[PDB]
Amino acid sequence: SWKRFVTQKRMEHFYLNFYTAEQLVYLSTELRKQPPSDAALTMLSFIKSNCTLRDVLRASVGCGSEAARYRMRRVMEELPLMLLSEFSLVDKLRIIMEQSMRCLPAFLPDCLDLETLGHCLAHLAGMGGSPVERCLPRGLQVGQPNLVVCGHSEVLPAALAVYMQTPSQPLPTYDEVLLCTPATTFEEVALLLRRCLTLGSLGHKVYSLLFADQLSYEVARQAEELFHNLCTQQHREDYQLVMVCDGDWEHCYLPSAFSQHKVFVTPQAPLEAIQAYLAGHYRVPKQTLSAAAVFNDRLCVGIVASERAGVGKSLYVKRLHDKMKMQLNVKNVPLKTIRLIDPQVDESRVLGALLPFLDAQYQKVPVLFHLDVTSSVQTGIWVFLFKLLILQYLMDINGKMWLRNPCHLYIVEILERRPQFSFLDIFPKVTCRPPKEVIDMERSDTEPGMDLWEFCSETFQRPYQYLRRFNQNQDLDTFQYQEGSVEGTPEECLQHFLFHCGVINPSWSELRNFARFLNYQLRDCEASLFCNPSFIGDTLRGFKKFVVTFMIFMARDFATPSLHPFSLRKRWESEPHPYVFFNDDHTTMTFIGFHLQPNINGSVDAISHLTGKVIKRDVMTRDLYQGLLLQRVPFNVDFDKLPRHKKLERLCLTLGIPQATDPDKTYELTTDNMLKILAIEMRFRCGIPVIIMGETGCGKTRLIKFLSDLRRGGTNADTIKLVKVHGGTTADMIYSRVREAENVAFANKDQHQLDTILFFDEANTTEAISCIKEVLCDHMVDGQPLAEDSGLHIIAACNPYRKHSEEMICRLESAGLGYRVSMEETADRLGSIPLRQLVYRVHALPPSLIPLVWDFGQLSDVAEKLYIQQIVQRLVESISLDENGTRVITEVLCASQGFMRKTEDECSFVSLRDVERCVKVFRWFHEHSAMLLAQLNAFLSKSSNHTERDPVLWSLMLAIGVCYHASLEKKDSYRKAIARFFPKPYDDSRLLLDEITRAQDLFLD
Ligand SMILES: Nc1ncnc2c1ncn2[C@@H]1O[C@H](COP(=O)(O)OP(=O)(O)OP(=O)(O)O)[C@@H](O)[C@H]1O
Ligand SMILES: [Mg+2]
Repeated sequence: SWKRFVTQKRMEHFYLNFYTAEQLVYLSTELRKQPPSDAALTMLSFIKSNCTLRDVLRASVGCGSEAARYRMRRVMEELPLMLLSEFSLVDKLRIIMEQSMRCLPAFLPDCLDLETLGHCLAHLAGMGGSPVERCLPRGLQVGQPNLVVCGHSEVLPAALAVYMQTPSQPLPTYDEVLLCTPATTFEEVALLLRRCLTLGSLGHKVYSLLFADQLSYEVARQAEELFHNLCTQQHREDYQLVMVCDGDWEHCYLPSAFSQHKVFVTPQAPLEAIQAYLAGHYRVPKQTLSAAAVFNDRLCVGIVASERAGVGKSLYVKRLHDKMKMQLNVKNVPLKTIRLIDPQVDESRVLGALLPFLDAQYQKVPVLFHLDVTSSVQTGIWVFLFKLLILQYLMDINGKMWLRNPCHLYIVEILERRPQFSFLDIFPKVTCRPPKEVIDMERSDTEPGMDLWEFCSETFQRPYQYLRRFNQNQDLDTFQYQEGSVEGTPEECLQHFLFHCGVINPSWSELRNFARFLNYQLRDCEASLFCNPSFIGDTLRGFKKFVVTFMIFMARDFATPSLHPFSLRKRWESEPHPYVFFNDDHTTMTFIGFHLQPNINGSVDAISHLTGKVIKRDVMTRDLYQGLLLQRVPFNVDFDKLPRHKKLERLCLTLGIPQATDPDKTYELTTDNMLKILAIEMRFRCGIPVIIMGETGCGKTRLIKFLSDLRRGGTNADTIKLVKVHGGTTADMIYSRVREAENVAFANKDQHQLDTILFFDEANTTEAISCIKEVLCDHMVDGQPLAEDSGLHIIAACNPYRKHSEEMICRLESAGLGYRVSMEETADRLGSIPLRQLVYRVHALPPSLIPLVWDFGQLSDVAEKLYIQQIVQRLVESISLDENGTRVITEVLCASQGFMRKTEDECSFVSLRDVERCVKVFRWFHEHSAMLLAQLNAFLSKSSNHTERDPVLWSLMLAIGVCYHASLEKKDSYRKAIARFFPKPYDDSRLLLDEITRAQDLFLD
């Protein structure tokens, strides 16, 4: 009965169709209040723009007819008699229901009935401006349900064309247009159709139902039925309706039910026409104080896009914010940054992040909403931007609504997702171009170039001055960069950096990192004596020139990309690592990764410490080499042959650590480990993010822990937070861990003067890798800037992008009854590759990280054997087994790992964790070796010698049977390969198999 009542009241009052059941309840409970919630006022603004309490009041007069109040009085008088006239609870309940449907305000005095609400809404509408008079384009018959079919790429602009016929009229909203989706409910479509057909309106408006093919079967059927019913009853005969669908889905329910109404003249408009339309409808009057006053013809909506990453979108938004703070002459201008991370845009989260700004203090104050559409977002962008920028609205299932205010400036930072034209082209677009294009093409705020705050910054100036005096072969000995000084032009700086960057078409991020490295190095130089007219005299000549020529190479190592559908790796060992540091003491200089050798040419060259091959030549002159030798600078050192404590001292010196305490005597401080530690520390110092790619077990966690402990010096303090990222990891979790790490770093820095390290293990195993990109590159958390001067350092670990062998893939597809889904129907995939065919379940890397990722290196057989020996010795320390047993275990486990590595058709992943697991199994069997062997002898005696068994070898055989044997299908080959390392008579595969089988039989017995 109440559903029929609401349908009748909607047919009676037209504006009740602007809102749903819950929204109507909210308005009923809120309109009577004083003042109504800002949310309700916004919801009403979709009828009477800029609705205020005064307007709601002026509309509230005339609604309370004393006829309705007379109904209220007679109800409040009769209801008790009607109740006592009945005795059955059900009868009283029915009477109460009926009397509430007749007069609700009697029961609920703090609420408005549907009649009063409809009247108030109609009054508000009349209190508004002139109505909207839209005329359908040609090919669409007024009074008929014009069905337009087209391509997805044209579904949105087509609708737009329908509303450009009358461009003078304002842009539509949810009242007219509805972007259908599979989750769209019948209520929204019903309200749309009722608004289209029901009578009571004050103008002629078009009503569009876009992507109708996406509506569910039930919803489409209900919409058709409701449309027919509305057509039967009293309605609008000149109703302008459009129904757009995807030609690829013209076979669904709704496009079919109106197939007879299909239209062949699909509306279309030139991109320039749409541009002018949207621009004129976004332009803010000079009198309306808006954030748009500083954006491209006073436009309230903008797009900052780029073909690639690291080009200046967020920087453009920041400079805009600064321009607004400086121009509008207001003390504060909010800047709300919204990061979209979900692959499918979640409009609910954006609406929640926006709601706080519905307050009245913001409805007339400039604001800058910075919507960042990350690379993770794949579907839902066009619909979202159409809803928020053209339809200027957002909504949720609850009922809350958000309206786009012209006083606010919406800026979308999106990477071009490359029809005749792209969607984003319709909006006012600012295309940020990289340096190469910036120097080739070139002022125009639509095509920005090289910022001035950066060009005038030390980071870009000191390297620039040095390189400028370098290419001109000027005397760098006397030159000294003056703080704040500025020279040259952005063009020369760009040219020099591109010449020395080591990259063909770099981004602004790569160039910034190169500049930061060079600047940090040259500054740590100038702070020393070697490059000073005093403390030496003229002993060191060309020192600055050598420093530059070598730091360019160091930066080629620290900045050039290491990654190049799934092809992403170059390697770590294939590249040298010539590192030169200026120690914090300002007295010593550390050299590592290369050896300086003179030659016949009276020059000096850098050669690999391992191969002796030349890395680069003419790095310096023989005179400078001899001078630095006189200065006792370490050259051609072999850190591998040094003592442990000497290595620790040199390392803590380079890192500026004064103490030299070894926190872990087991960690081998080979040259490569120290080089990696120094790379991380340099990236921390110069400000470059640290994103490391390495297999599990390559030694990254251990290295990071060692570095943290070493910088600790023993001081008890949680200076490291190791967050293990998994598929279930979310953005909020990452932000929370980052904030916790920030607080901890503040505490540690103000107590012990230490630096905290937040490490992300397996970062690329979640869809929230964009949050990590923000924490590292953007230096922000959920839109909030990370507090500098916190001593916090972030590290990210990304697993490799590998694919199982075709043989292993076929073996898995053939397991059991095979995968329930096919490799074609799988929704989980990294583009075209199903995630189930990758070794590591990883997700695409944000483009801004790929140039930063580098390889930690694959564990060499030597390191594998050393770690295995360490594990077996740690075991011996408890089980107390002889040396022969240790040797046998080490050999058998190394051989097992080698076999599983060779067997790329059965195993594509090998790590030390499997070794630890096999050791744990061996220990378990050893502890139970006595009882197990006794029961085994008993079980063998029952069913039929003794053949005494060594508990160690027996346990090891069972452990190999559990870990490797069982999983394998080539068990015979594995046994043949592994028995060689077994003592006698256990060097026979058949004996391994027999012992495994006997243990299994015992267990099953
Ligand atoms: N003229 C410039 N344009 C852009 N960036 C510059 C410029 N000069 C220096 N930089 C540095 O380059 C970096 C550019 O980062 P930016 O915020 O533009 O990335 P982005 O455009 O958001 O890319 P993505 O959205 O893919 O991360 C900044 O950290 C900035 O310090
Ligand atoms: Mg950005």
